[PDB]
Amino acid sequence: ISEFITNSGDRINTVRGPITISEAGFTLTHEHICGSSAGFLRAWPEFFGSRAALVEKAVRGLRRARAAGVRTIVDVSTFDAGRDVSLLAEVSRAADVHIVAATGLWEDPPLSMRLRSVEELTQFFLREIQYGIEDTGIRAGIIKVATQGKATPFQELVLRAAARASLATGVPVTTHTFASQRDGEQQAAIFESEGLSPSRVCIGHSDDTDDLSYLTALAARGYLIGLDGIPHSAIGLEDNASASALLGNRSWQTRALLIKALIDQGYMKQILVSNDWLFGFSSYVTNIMDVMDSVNPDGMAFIPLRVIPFLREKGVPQETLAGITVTNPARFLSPTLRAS
Amino acid sequence: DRINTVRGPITISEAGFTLTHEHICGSSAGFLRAWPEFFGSRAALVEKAVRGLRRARAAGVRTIVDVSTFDAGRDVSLLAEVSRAADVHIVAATGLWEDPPLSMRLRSVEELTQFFLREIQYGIEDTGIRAGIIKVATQGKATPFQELVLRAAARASLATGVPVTTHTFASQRDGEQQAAIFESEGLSPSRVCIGHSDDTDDLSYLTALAARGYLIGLDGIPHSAIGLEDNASASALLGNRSWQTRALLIKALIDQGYMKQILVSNDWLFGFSSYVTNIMDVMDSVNPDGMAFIPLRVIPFLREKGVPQETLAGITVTNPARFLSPT
Ligand SMILES: C[C@H]1O[C@H](C)CC(O)(O)O1
Ligand SMILES: C[C@H]1O[C@H](C)CC(O)(O)O1
Ligand SMILES: [Zn+2]
Ligand SMILES: [Zn+2]
Ligand SMILES: [Zn+2]
Ligand SMILES: [Zn+2]
Repeated sequence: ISEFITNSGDRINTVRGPITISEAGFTLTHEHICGSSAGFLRAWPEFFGSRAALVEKAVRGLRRARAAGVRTIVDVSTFDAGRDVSLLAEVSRAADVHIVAATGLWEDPPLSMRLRSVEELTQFFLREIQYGIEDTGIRAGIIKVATQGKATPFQELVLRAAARASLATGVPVTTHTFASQRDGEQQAAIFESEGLSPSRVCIGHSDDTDDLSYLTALAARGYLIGLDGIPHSAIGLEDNASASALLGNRSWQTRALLIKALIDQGYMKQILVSNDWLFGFSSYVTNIMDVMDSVNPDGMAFIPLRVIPFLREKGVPQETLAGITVTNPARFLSPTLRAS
Repeated sequence: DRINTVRGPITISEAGFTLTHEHICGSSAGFLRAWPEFFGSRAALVEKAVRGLRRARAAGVRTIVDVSTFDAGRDVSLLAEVSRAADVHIVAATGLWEDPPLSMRLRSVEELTQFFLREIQYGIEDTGIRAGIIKVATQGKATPFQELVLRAAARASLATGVPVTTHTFASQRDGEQQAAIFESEGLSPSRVCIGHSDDTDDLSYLTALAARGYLIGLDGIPHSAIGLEDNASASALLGNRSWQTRALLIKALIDQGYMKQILVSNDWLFGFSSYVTNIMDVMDSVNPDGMAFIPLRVIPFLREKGVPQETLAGITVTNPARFLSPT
């Protein structure tokens, strides 16, 4: 009964305020409006044409995803990935797509973050969840962390601060990995040493690897498996070294068949799916957004328009795919009880 | 005849006593807006900076050059607020310092030139405030990216006439490589201040650069961890050379004939998030005068050493005006 009720119930924080779990609907759990650096969009909007051009591009892309069935995206851009929650709020209002914002730290923390203690980082993550991001009053609904191989000492502090902020607030944790180095195993160990439940943790970029034994072992432990870069592929771009390095030479079909593989092995309840798409991208080579748009014009609509029909004709039931894209994110994003 | 400040253009005569290398807040891009509680609050940081700049004003300072770049967390709206409430002119900087994020590190020399030009010719962010100086940095031999920054800085200077000021590891003679790259872009040494030059005792390094026409930034005079020997992080940052040793380098360059090429400053801050947490309190504990240290302590020290008042006025008024005036 309660799956049909939207006018009441517990709530998820978005850039427009709280929404009921029922209102979240079809949710992409790992996306970006703009992948940049702190302060960069405000200091150099002409890099993106203009701020107005970036807004219009993102609103059009979100409307395309909405027409394909998407109702919510989780923008997992952190402070150091150039998250501008005022941009997120504007595009969310114009496109009528819910956007959950993130705290945490990604791969490019400045000195003012890298010098901080685990206790200090915990306070910063709590600030963005409990008080608001900058002076906007927009509260983060997820904590994003990253490793690229064995964690640096600072990344260990970030992982522990994320776990502590998660336990204190009930909001979940989502991660960036070098999946080929099995990063999720060390991340899980650090999280478990802090007492975090695996059901509150998504191990991301997990479709970057073909090692099913690594994925199934984490899923068996209760971790959520983020198969979040399905359209990332440089097939056809083999002469472009920067695009090939970023997007890989594995096909979207290969990535999508990892979804089916985990389903077939009984782990559908542990899967989250996304595009890891962007509408602007300044933290890499200059032409990269144009290159990416050239091989995936559907943008964030790729999951509903391409991956769902592909898996359905492979025999995955529609209700299973709805469970992965609607119910699984709702359980993940719903805040659990705070500790104590 | 005009210099851009955070309150708009001023004439050269209005700059007066100028501190050429200072910071309202040494931070990181976006950090002051995302975590103002690190500084107590934004309001507390404003009040502290206004109290400190008012003290420097009472000691005779009329202008400071805030050489915080984008990646040092420059917030020009903060600079404007503090400048207005302390009635001290503040010149803002473009360029890049020692902590550029990916969105900067991945850019070409052409792209960096466009960004520096934007901040000088159009404005910083959406504020309309235009930079009056370009700040660059090396820490020993330049990285490939720092070479691009130095070249883009030279190109932006040649297009606008605003000068270039540098951060160096003086002990590794970085001013020589900076000079070489600047001259390979056709930049005139008289448009360049080689900063942190008081961090070294090698007078022959400094006089050779000045004999080539460079301005010499003796800009960290109160930086000293004397008395803080049990503090490893403060000692590493501030050094164990005394302020008197640094100040006597001013006299030495005057005595060697370079008074017209010396720029003096404190390299002080009112907030500081890019190092260890307690560093601002530690620094305030040994230099409560803050930015007033140059006028209150260094000027009388040099006067009693025999430096004429006209020479000290030339260093603190004439040289910054000549340096900051766009060519
Ligand atoms: C900023 C964004 O760009 C990449 C495509 C992937 C990421 O998720 O690591 O972050
Ligand atoms: C004092 C110390 O922090 C400042 C932000 C910059 C510096 O490089 O001048 O050194
Ligand atoms: Zn990532
Ligand atoms: Zn991502
Ligand atoms: Zn410096
Ligand atoms: Zn400085």
